[PDB]
Amino acid sequence: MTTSINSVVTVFQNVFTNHGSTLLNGILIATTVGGQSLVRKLTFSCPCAYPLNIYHSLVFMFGPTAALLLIGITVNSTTWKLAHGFFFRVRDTRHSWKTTCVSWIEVLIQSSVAPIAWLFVVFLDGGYYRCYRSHEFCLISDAILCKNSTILNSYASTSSFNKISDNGKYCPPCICVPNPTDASYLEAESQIYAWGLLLFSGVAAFLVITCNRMCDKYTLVQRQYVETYKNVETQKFDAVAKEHASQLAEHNARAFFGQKNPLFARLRLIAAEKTQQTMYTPLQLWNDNKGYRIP
Amino acid sequence: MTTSINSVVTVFQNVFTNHGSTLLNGILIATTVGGQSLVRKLTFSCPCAYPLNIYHSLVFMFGPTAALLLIGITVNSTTWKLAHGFFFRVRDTRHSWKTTCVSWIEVLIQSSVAPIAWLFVVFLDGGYYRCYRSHEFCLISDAILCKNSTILNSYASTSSFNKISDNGKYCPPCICVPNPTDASYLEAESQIYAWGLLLFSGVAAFLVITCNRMCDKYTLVQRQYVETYKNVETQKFDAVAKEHASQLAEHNARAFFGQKNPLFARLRLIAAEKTQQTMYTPLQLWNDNKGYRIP
Amino acid sequence: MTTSINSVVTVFQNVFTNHGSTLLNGILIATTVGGQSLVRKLTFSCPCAYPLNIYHSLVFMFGPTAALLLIGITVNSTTWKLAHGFFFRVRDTRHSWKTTCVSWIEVLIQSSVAPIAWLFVVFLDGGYYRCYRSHEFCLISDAILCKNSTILNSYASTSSFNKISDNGKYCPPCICVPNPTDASYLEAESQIYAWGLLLFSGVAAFLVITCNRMCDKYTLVQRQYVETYKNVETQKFDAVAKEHASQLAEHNARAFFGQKNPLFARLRLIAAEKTQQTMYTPLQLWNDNKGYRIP
Amino acid sequence: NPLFARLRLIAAEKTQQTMYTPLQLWNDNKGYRIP
Repeated sequence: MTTSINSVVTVFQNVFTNHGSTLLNGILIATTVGGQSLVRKLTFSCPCAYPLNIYHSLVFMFGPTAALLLIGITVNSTTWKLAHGFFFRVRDTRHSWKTTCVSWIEVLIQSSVAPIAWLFVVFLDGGYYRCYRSHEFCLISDAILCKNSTILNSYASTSSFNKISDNGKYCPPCICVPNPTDASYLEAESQIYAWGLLLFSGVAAFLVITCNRMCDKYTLVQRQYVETYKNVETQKFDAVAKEHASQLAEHNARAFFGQKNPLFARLRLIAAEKTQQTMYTPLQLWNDNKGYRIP
Repeated sequence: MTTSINSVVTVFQNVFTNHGSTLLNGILIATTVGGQSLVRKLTFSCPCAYPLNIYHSLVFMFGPTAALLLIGITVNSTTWKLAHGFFFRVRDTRHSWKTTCVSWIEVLIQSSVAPIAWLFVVFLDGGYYRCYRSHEFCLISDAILCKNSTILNSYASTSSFNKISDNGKYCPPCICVPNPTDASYLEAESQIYAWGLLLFSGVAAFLVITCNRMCDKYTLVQRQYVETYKNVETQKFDAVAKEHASQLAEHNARAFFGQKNPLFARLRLIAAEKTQQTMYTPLQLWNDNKGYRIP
Repeated sequence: MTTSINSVVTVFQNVFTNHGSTLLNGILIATTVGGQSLVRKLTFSCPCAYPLNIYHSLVFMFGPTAALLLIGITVNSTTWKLAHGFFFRVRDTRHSWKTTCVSWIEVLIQSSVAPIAWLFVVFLDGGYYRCYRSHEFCLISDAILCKNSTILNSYASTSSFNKISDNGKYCPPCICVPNPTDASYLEAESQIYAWGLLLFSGVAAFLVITCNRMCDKYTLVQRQYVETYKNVETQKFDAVAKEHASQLAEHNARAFFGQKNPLFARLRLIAAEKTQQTMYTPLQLWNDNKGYRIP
Repeated sequence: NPLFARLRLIAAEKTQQTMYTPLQLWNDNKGYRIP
């Protein structure tokens, strides 16, 4: 199933080079799927225990989701433009409660793209979901008794049998390997939960990013121009900041080997803005407010 | 069947580099078919259950169709030019009810190219359709009884046989693997449904895109010039918007390190227009209406 | 498990080329993981002794952590800017007690990135943690008696058996290889401790580097400009120092084959500074204080 | 450019400050604080 999902990686590399909502993290998601298909070639360590099988399945599922959710927050620039130095903002430059929640849900969804994709990848594998209800099916309270004292584990594996003892309640190696009828049943149960999660996330994400492209105040040419102007001023401003710091570092380095902007400007110079005026991306709005009235 | 359909992918790469209706998504469709032939090299997980086999077949068929239909909507530009910010259009700039349905059916067909192609690819495989009426043939109500309690599954697989028990009503492994006579019969049943769907879609699509190239008001040289002018102004306008935002970001970045267009224009600047006048693609029609009378 | 974690190395090479806190050591960490996956292909020497198994496991875990912690200190520049020549600083140029602890915790966390990653890599292997409680499970006080005199080791391996003698308290080869039920149990115990450590470190590191990006005085554009100015003056100052020493070495080399700056400046020229004034990175603050008043 | 800028942009000035020729003095007073 590795080369199949790698071909799917090439397909959605073509997708994340075509379009989407944004594309700041489309490089990393396809590399995660294309590398962790080959990880899933060597997985399901899948212990033979009552609590540790649920732990090794539940942690291994809902752990990298939280990890990639945290990475999708922290790498995403806009949340830092919301909350880089939230304590020491000069007052009334932090903007609102309603708009900051819209930006918060924006960065949450742009973050949560990648963990939903990873969850769909592993649920789409016949993997750690069989390692979950392979436990939860096996009637395992006698293996609680078997692991109260490991002498019972030894004499349940060796003296009494394992699959001949499939009558009552079971001790371990049903856990690490089930019946292949049960294994295939629960494997495709994982496949249908995988596609149900993917289709639910796709429909809900389509509906949300449509309802924030259909309730958008600006319209499609005006929105493409605001996005082009945003994407050019947050590069041209950085190029001018770099050459300004480079000249003032040139002169201050020459200043040493020849011996022998208030917070209001640096805070109106920061986005997560209102889009209610003809000017926007509040470098413009600061510039209209204070000096240098027009360019 | 993988390299065969990959050769078909190369053939229809030549086709989608020759002609068609449009070619904005012809790159991705051939990559989907050429990668998911190799996906179909490793498929039919195909569970041994009464409801889950129909679920794992029906979801796996009609799920990626809806997913690629949603992708074919959202990637396609024209529907956003219909409905990017449909709430906050300045009134009477949204145009009609009849013309917007023509554009809606246009983006629906240009979307639905790729799911019909994917449906034909998987039906053309002997795949998840055998995984559908392999269930629906097998007389499976005794497997409902077998999966009311999995002890009956165990003693139907082990104690009683599976293919020696082909007399009455069946319990699982008929489901996961049928008789090869039945399998080949139902496989080519899937092949003839595949080609029936493809030929029906091809005839209907030919008839529709002919009846919207034969009921077209403009004629073939005038239509090729309107398409060339559209395809050059929605690139030249973006180049001028980029260099305009670049100059006004240059000057506004220099404006900060030296301290120490109403909605009517941005809405008549948007397509999904009437083609009833000598001017068209309503940047021209706006320009004829308001200032800068001729170029 | 080698190529899997090498694919993870490629993924987090993409991560450490995207973003983070800093990236001065992101080259070396991925090379450590990608090379020591292939080291872990040939590991668990794992002796058959009572004290030496715990020693060979505990030293091999908590040794390279201390080694990479020491390397992460010494390679990191900022701690030397705190304490290169701490004895012979001219007095009141060493700054405070509170701020130097903030820089100390900064260099401790930037150091401790790599040992936590290495600890997670080896705990994520089924490795030297099975080589720890494979000892601690095996009831080994009879192997203390067996290694009080190695004649008992010889007659415990040869005359009496090893796995037939799994009744009471055990002598060696249980240690070097346990029961595979126990081995897989304790292996996935190591996996869940691995992910628990990784998730705890990730949540705590996110919370700390957020609480020192949310309690930051400057804000995100001002902080990016201070970081750009810092990253350009500690290169432009070095280029001017190099060409100044090159001219004064040119002239002093010509000065020999033609025969036949107090400590205050060199100490205010050093960082780990206060960020309380409009000027910062105290080359600027020195320059404002003493001569060459402005550039 | 209001009349205040076009009037502090005009000489016959005081020479009492470190800046002079009152384009400089206007520039120090109002925006564009230093060159």
